[PDB]
Amino acid sequence: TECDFSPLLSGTPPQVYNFKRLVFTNCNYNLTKLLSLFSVNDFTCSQISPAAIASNCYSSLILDYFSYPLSMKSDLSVSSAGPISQFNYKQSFSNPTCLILATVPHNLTTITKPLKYSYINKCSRLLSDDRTEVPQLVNANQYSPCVSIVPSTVWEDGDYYRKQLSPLEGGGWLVASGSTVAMTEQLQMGFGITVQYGTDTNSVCPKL
Amino acid sequence: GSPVKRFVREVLEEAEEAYEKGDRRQFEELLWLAEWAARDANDEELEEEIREFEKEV
Ligand SMILES: *[C@@H]1O[C@H](CO)[C@@H](O[C@@H]2O[C@H](CO)[C@@H](O)[C@H](O)[C@H]2NC(C)=O)[C@H](O)[C@H]1NC(C)=O
Ligand SMILES: *[C@@H]1O[C@H](CO)[C@@H](O)[C@H](O)[C@H]1NC(C)=O
Repeated sequence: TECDFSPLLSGTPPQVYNFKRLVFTNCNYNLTKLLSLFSVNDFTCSQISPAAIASNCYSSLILDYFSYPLSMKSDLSVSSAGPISQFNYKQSFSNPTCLILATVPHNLTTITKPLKYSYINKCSRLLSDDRTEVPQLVNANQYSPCVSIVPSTVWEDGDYYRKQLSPLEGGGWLVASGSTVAMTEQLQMGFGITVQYGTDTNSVCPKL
Repeated sequence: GSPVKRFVREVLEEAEEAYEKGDRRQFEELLWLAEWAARDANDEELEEEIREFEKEV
C-alpha cells in the first residue's frame, strides 16, 4: 500500500491560513516521485535532515500544502516570529519537521493558480470593558480563529474583517486584517512535513 | 478611498441603524470597533470623521 499524495496534485491550492492536511499511516512513501513533479526551490528541516526525512520509518507522516510566494521564504521557517507563524501556520516544535518551497511547472496543469497570494497579518480579540486588543496566536496544527472571517482570497491588501462575539463568548469583537502578494508567472507552493517516531509500529516506511 | 476607510464607513452605517433603533449598546460597540480600526491604521483624518459622526448622530 503506497501513500497517496495525489490530492495535492488536483485543484487550486489554498492560501497558507487555509492549509490542506494529508495524514499518512500504514503505507509506503516515495518522496522522490512527488518532488520530481515540481521545481524545488528550498528544502529545509528541523530536528532531521532532508536526506533522513526520505529514508526513515515513522508512526505517522503529515503533509500540509498551500499556495505560498517564494519571496516570503524568510517568514516560513521554524525560526520566524513573523505574521505567518503568529497567525497563519505553525508547525509542531516537539516533532521533526520540514518545509519545502516549490514551483509548479507549466506542464503540471492540474494544479491551478489562485488570483493572488494572501495571508493574515493580524488576528485579535477586542475586549470592550478594558478597550484592549489581544492577538490570537495560532496553535501548532490548528487554524487561526480568524479563518472564518478572512476570505479564501483577500480582495485588497490591508482589508479588515470582523465578527461580533456573544456575551457567552466574552463579548467584544474578533478582528483581522489581510495582506496580498501578486501572483507569479508559475504558481509557488509551500509543503510542511511533520513526522513522528512511535513507541508503536513504525508503519510509514520508504518504498524500496 | 482605502481599506480602513471603507471598513469604518460600513461600521458607522451599522452604528447609525443601531442608534436610530434605540440599541445604544450596539451603537457603542460599533463606535469602539470603528475607533479601534482607524487608530490601528494610523488614519488621523478618519478618526476625525468618526468624531464628526458621533457629534452629528
Ligand atoms: C515537465 O514536467 C517535468 C517532470 O515530468 C519537469 O521536470 C522537472 O523540472 C524541475 C524544474 O526544471 C526539476 O527540478 C525537476 O527535477 C524535473 N523533474 C525531472 C523528473 O526531471 C519539467 O520542468 C516540465 N516542463 C515544463 C515545460 O513545464
Ligand atoms: C521513486 O520515484 C522515482 C521518481 O519517479 C523513481 O525513479 C523510483 O524508481 C521510485 N522508487 C521506487 C518505486 O522504489
